[PDB]
Amino acid sequence: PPHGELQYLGQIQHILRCGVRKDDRTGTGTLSVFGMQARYSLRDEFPLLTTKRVFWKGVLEELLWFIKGSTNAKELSSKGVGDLGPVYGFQWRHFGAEYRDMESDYSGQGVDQLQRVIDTIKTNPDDRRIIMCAWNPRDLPLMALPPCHALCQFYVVNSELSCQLYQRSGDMGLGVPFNIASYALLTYMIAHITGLKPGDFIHTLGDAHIYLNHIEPLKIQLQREPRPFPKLRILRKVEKIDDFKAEDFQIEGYNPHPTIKME
Amino acid sequence: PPHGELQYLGQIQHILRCGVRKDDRTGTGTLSVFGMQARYSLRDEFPLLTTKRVFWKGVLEELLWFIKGSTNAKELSSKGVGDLGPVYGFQWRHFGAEYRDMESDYSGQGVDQLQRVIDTIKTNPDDRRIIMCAWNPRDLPLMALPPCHALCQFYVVNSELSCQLYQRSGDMGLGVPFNIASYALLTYMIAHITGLKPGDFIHTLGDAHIYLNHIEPLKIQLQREPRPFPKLRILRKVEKIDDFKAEDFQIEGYNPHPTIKME
Repeated sequence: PPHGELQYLGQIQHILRCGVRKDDRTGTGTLSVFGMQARYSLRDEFPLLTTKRVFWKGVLEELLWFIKGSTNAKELSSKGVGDLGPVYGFQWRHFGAEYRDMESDYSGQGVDQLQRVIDTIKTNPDDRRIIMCAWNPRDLPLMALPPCHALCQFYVVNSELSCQLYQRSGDMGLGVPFNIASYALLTYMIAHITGLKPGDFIHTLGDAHIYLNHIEPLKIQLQREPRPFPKLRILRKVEKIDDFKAEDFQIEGYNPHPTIKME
Repeated sequence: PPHGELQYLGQIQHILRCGVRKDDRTGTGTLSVFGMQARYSLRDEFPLLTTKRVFWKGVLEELLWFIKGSTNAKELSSKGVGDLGPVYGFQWRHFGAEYRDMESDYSGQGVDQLQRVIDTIKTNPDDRRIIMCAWNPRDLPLMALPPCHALCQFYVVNSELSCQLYQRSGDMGLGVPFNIASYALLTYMIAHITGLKPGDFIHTLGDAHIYLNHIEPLKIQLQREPRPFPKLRILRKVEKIDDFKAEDFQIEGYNPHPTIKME
């Protein structure tokens, strides 16, 4: 079967050829297509794109930072990759709780969406509601009951854990490759602690767009041939999602094309 | 280009051939595939499936019922197609409001997601947050901040309004054809009141499944060749979403194959 990365490259090509001009929130232009989806297998391989070197270090370190529930930018930068407000970390572990400061103790406050997902998987794997949501902090004060930016739906069958990420919008050049790796990793972690094997990672987008200044660099990435995806190994038996450490993970066989800078 | 309905038929075929056995909430079995998407054009045509006669009357009447905000089953059945609790209608127009009884006056109570969508479209068409959500009433008392069942994201570009429906799960045999028509109609209505032309309707699914007792009837539907989609006409200029009446709509050129009963 065809290499998974061909879906991404195909989507980039489609946007360049059929995308419509549309400005973002800051009046910056993009080429846009509404409604996209791709499926990346997680069975014996990890979807870390190869037509450009993906910043794996930033992916892994940022995810661990989210899982910590931290809202302190210093804790992330300290890792080489500062109150940020109610960001993903806080929303994932203390959903619904009122935000104070990055030092406040939110134990038992709000809903722990993440642990709930893990709890639901081990208490009722057939459940159709294993869903986790995240908002753009910016939208919270904007209106009553603002819509989420993204949602993760997990699915279990035949001892395999799959995940579908639906994002309101997707920055195809910069954000997508990074997020494919990010959520594929989250699925690997959750599958590990729940004794399941990773299945598929489905990435679905609303406004899939390419920023004008990324067009030239993307046209070049498209000339590159994907190399077999690497493998992600967890060289340690972990029991709680909170116990994972960067050292517990090891990417193997990652042979990417040169780094590509996107403005 | 290929008839749009071929996506649905193709998805049915894929589930029958690759779907995995999985039980629903009641222990009833299904053939399931996680992660699906299809795109139906709404430009000069309406996606009312033809490989089986779809219950258009029920679609149109149910949608008008939702838009009314009604929670009285009698109001719908009276149309030939009774407190139901906080169902879609109530959630769409009084989102967040505490439910009492189908007679209570909820004016100004809760968030009117529907009108907000319409308001956002006419005040900022580029917005990436034109989202509306709905929950299964059943999940509300179940836990704090339960996940939604479905969400509608609208998108505007070049004077065309598109909509993407993401559903936690999809009953491929019974619910999907009906819902494709339902949300395609909603997009037509919203586009009409906002002076935009209908663009695309994107249907995305989490657990896309076929109930065991529908397999045989679906295998037969698959032997049928789709006929050109009909057209939906709005023979009246309407200004508010609440003013639409069943008579305002007229399906033309609908030449479907015989009705197919699904248990």
